[PDB]
Amino acid sequence: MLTNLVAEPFAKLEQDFGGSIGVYAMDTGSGATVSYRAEERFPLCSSFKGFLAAAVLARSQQQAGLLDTPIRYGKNALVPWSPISEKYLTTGMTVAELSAAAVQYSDNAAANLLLKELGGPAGLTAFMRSIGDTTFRLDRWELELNSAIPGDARDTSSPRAVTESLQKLTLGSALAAPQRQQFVDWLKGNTTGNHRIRAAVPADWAVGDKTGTCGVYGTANDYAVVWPTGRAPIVLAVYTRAPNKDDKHSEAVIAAAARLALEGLGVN
Ligand SMILES: O=C(c1cccc(C(F)(F)F)c1)N1C[C@@H](c2nnn[nH]2)c2ccccc21
Repeated sequence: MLTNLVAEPFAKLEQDFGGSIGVYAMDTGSGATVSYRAEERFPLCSSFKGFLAAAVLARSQQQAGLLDTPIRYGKNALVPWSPISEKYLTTGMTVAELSAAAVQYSDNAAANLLLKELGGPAGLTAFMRSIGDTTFRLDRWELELNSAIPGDARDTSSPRAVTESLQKLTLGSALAAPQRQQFVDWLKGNTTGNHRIRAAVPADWAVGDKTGTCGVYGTANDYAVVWPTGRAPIVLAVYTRAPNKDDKHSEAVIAAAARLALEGLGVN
């Protein structure tokens, strides 16, 4: 009955935001879920970079030494918003450093370099299929994947699919034991999400998260694995979009939807 408990709060929040909010939250030590537009497609924006790092980790379980491989790249690999890879242009970075850069700073050149190693957007989509995710699709590279065009299913997933895949990758069996904790650690070190899901959780909770911000169509998001102290983890995804290209995204709307979700689950 949790979903019904939050139906009207969510609807009014999305009315004042002026767009659509999609939320899926899951209590793993209870089974409880909260859903609002959880099956609708939303643009992933940079939030695909979390799964990108997971796909790299998965591949590292077969290709020994993959994480320490040095990757050298030219100025032409640089793309707007590559704050980490800009600084190692003259030296190269390892696959693990690119992965951490993609997760924790949304580094765009790092994301494209890793996508190339994985076989492009189809390679990443393939990895997500391999863990049971039939919704996720990545179709383009940075920065074209951010167009967030209304009705366009390219480079989208659903809040529900994002949460289910995140749970499999951070808490379940989709990744081997060291890779899973490495993924968690990268998510925990994220620097871009202080005003989204992290803003809605108590200071003593551990949090790993990945953000996405398309820059257009009021489209922005965050997904997170959240550890209440001494309790079982909560996994959740908050995705927004709006009808007009010039509509602005709201970090506060995302934090508000996270808090609503956690209160709906009864654990806030
Ligand atoms: O251009 C930006 C950026 C940089 C600084 C400040 C801001 C502000 F506007 F917030 F102040 C935005 N970024 C930030 C980064 C991101 N990752 N997840 N959300 N945004 C990202 C990913 C892909 C393309 C561009 C970008």
